[PDB]
Amino acid sequence: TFFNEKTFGLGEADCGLRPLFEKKSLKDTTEKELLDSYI
Amino acid sequence: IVEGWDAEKGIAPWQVMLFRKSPQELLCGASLISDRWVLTAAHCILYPPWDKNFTENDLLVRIGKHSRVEKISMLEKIYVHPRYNWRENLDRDIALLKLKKPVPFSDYIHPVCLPDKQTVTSLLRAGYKGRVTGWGNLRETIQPSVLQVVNLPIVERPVCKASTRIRITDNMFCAGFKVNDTKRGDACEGDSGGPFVMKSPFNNRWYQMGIVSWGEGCDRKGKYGFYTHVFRLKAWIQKVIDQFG
Ligand SMILES: *[C@@H]1O[C@H](CO)[C@@H](OC2O[C@H](CO)[C@@H](O)[C@H](O)[C@H]2NC(C)=O)[C@H](O)[C@H]1NC(C)=O
Ligand SMILES: *[C@@H]1O[C@H](CO)[C@@H](O)[C@H](O)[C@H]1NC(C)=O
Repeated sequence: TFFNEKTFGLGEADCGLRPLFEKKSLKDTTEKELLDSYI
Repeated sequence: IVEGWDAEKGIAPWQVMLFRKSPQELLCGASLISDRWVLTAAHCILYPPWDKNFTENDLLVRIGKHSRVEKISMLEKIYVHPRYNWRENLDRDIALLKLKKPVPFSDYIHPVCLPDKQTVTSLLRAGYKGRVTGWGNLRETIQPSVLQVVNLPIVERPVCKASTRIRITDNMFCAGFKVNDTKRGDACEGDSGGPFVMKSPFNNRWYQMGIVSWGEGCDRKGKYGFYTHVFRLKAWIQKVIDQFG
């Protein structure tokens, strides 16, 4: 992607997608407040 | 974290605790950007005034911690930004920590994304809220048992500059509520080095926009927390990782 897996390690391609939330279609208790501010 | 609230399990799997190897002591927060690289503030590593200047052997990191499965990692090397001069302003307050060995990911250990030009352009805007997490003092002056979280609005640059006497560079931005906001909240001592993250409404990924840098008092109304503009220093990050990764 933007970095090289060889020196960056693993994780970039899947970065920022939480196992217990985004990964299973779940949202935390206050992320909506963040979303609202973007509109 | 002041005026924050308890974290849900796995709400910030990229949170990292920077510890002074026994003599054990929590020194700062940090974030996981990959299974071998950890991001934090330069002043957490080097700040003579507060008597700080650790080597890879002085520190230690704990990853995947929800309550005070989870791993403890040693540091291979530490890289403080070259143009960082504590003897001045705290500009370019950023540092990279290379783990001795890769940390396997889990439900509580997952990296945060680093921002791109378009993400910053559309999200790092006045009024937009980001989230800060940390084990900093719950009270300005005392520590939490569970990771704390708080959402803060990005403040207009003119407003930031007018709130303090300290010169504010383009490598920083501030966040926090206005004196008239009914809401309060801020990062404190111990939250330094921690991540300021925003969730993209375009790809639902969480990006780290800032690093808790400094603040005049914790949650002082009329004052705002300052953060390192991670994107503006992404070139350096790239350099270090390509060169020493
Ligand atoms: C922070 O700690 C550094 C390591 O001890 C120290 O570094 C250096 O100074 C010695 C002088 O005794 C040199 O021989 C050594 O090569 C220098 N560092 C490196 C990386 O090569 C720093 O001076 C200490 N910081 C302050 C502000 O005093
Ligand atoms: C005062 O607070 C309100 C929210 O309660 C905000 O919308 C308003 O813009 C703030 N004052 C100024 C001068 O911006």
